[PDB]
Amino acid sequence: FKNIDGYFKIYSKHTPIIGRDFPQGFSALEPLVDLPIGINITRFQTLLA
Amino acid sequence: TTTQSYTNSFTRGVYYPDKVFRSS
Amino acid sequence: EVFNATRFASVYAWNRTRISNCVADYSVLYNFAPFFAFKCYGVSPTKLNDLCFTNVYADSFVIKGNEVSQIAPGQTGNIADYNYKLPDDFTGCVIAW
Amino acid sequence: NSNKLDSKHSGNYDYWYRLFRKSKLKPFERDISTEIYQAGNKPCKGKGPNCYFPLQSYGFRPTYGVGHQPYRVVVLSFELLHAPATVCGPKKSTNLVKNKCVNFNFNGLTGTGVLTKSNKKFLPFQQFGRDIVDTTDAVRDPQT
Ligand SMILES: *[C@@H]1O[C@H](CO)[C@@H](O)[C@H](O)[C@H]1NC(C)=O
Ligand SMILES: *[C@@H]1O[C@H](CO)[C@@H](O)[C@H](O)[C@H]1NC(C)=O
Ligand SMILES: *[C@@H]1O[C@H](CO)[C@@H](O)[C@H](O)[C@H]1NC(C)=O
Repeated sequence: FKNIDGYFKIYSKHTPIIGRDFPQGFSALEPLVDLPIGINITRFQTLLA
Repeated sequence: TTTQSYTNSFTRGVYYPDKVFRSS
Repeated sequence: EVFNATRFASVYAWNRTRISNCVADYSVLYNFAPFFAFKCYGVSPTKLNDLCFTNVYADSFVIKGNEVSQIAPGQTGNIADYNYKLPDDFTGCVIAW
Repeated sequence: NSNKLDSKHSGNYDYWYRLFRKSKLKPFERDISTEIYQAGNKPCKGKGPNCYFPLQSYGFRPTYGVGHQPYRVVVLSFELLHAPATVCGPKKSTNLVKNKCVNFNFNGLTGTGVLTKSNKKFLPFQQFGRDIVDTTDAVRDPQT
């Protein structure tokens, strides 16, 4: 994520990788959405299930 | 409650800066 | 010298001390007196030491509590229309202690 | 100048503007907040000495000056970059012709050249395309 001059960006790539942990092999990162939010953001939390 | 383990990012986190196709 | 006189002339003699070739040291303006009205309209009361002016006009008055709040742009009363009128486009600060 | 919407008899001070901010404003960042501006030293959760309200009323009361009238200002921010366009003007829809030297004005990108179906791998979000040296090489058809 980043919000330079607004425009929140979400780049994503899904792969059922080996699944041990954060892997080492390189992978590109394709964008999904591009939305010009135009607001102020400073923190980051997350919801659960 | 969650853990705060630290790991090395390795080589990762490179996206497409723009919408412009390229090759070679 | 202008905030520590003994016979500050009242509203009928506005008693202005013109300011030129000075230094705008406003620390005295902060630490001096507990103050009762520190309203600033055209110039910020903290982002003002970075501004350089050609001339500055300071009028020393003696009034009551109601007149202290009465002194303001676009106001009417016994002191805001008959003795000393504050211009609508006035940019500056007021001091009341 | 908007004198017929921001002025009325006996004055009108509905509008507001800020002069007291803890720092300079970064571009296109809104700082709307009624947090009492205490410079001072003390907390000053409320109003009073050296701890004042951050925004004052513009005082747009009828007319008191040609340079003090109620001007309505609106800014239009375009983004002239290589990205899929949304707004245009008048449009002509001349049918695409390939294997011929034509003047093209594809989505605001004007130029002259020859077009042909290619075997590139444009990702659905890719619009303009390029070559080794930073020049428009292959533009995918937005329709077909
Ligand atoms: C005015 O000056 C005298 C001596 O110059 C000083 O004693 C006095 O405290 C001053 N007044 C104020 C209000 O500081
Ligand atoms: C955004 O918020 C941060 C802290 O919350 C602040 O430092 C910054 O000045 C703000 N920027 C804008 C444009 O509001
Ligand atoms: C009309 O626009 C839609 C939007 O993608 C698409 O079907 C095509 O570009 C146009 N239809 C035609 C040219 O028949």
